Amino acid sequence: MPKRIVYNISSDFQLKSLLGEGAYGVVCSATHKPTGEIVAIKKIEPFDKPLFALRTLREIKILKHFKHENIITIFNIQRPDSFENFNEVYIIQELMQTDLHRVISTQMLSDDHIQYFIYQTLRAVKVLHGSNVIHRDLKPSNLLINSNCDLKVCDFGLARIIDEVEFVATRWYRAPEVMLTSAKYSRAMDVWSCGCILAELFLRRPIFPGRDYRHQLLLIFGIIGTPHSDNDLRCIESPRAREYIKSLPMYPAAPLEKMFPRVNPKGIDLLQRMLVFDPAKRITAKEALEHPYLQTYHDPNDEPEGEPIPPSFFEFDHYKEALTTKDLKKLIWNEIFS
Amino acid sequence: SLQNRNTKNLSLDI
Ligand SMILES: Nc1ncnc2c1ncn2[C@@H]1O[C@H](COP(=O)(O)OP(=O)(O)O)[C@@H](O)[C@H]1O
Ligand SMILES: [Mg+2]
Repeated sequence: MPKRIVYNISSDFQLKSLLGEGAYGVVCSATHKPTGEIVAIKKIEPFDKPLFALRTLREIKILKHFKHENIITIFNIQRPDSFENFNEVYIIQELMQTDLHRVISTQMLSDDHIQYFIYQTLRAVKVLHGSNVIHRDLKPSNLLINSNCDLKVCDFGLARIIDEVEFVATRWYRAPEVMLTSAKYSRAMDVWSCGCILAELFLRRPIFPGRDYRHQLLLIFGIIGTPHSDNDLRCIESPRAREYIKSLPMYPAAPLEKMFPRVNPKGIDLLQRMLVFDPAKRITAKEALEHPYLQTYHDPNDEPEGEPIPPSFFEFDHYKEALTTKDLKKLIWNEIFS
Repeated sequence: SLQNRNTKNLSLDI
């Protein structure tokens, strides 16, 4: 473990291995000496820009809220010894052996494995959508996996509750409507991501590896087809976007069965139901669990629907004046000691 | 955990 990584946590803890390092979070495995339990500890420095604190607060409340086999389990949050000396948040959670990205890049999955992995992903998404929560950042590296093949979603900082400078979700998994029209968060965007994830499981590489906005759209449409009609161009309302779409080559829907010659026809079927342009026609998470491809694991009675979360659960996001770092520090402290 | 649903005992050597 890199000498540069420093965790201001109880000395009963002993860092083991560094599992993830990013500008937002740093994840290390660690042993809690007295119990011998090995856990995962995510460290976040949230007080340099409200933006970081906000993410942190959202990730925390979400984790504490759910108790689902497919959503990573939070054991606790390190308690600072003083408000004055509170500069990092340490989320202690269940240790997993890896993420799906690592699995795709080093393992040949049978069709069984894919069926099961995507099934769990969808199941997690259902409970989220049913509580009116959307992840917004679903991708293979945020799906944790154990050797028995259990899968759990992690990274809830970009989540939002549905209603009537920022961290951006990787574009290879962004739905075309988000990239175009001024998108009011929807359940369909997450399904689009799952769709990219399933495709990646079949392809063993990302299906839409765009280098930028333009290229990204050029790749997506090259697969699902260029939308032409106005009924088709409805969902999009911003003129420049209509115009941009019209200046694109007119691609037909690419024949997937010919793309994935050895992929299960049922898998491709489900795939095509997720990667659809019009978010309103895109299959829902529940529906997807009901699809024939997941028949081996589907069970209408063991697929939690969740319960609605109101918009004020993330109240701190809807203030006239933005909250200060101190206001946010309080809010996080409140979640840690509750 | 959802192991009770892993009807086929799927594994991964990690
Ligand atoms: N509970 C966990 N067990 C094992 N590895 C984890 C765990 N949580 C995160 N990781 C590892 O850390 C990486 C980043 O964690 P994530 O929670 O998505 O934070 P970030 O905001 O940095 O993306 C994951 O891709 C995964 O490899
Ligand atoms: Mg992440």
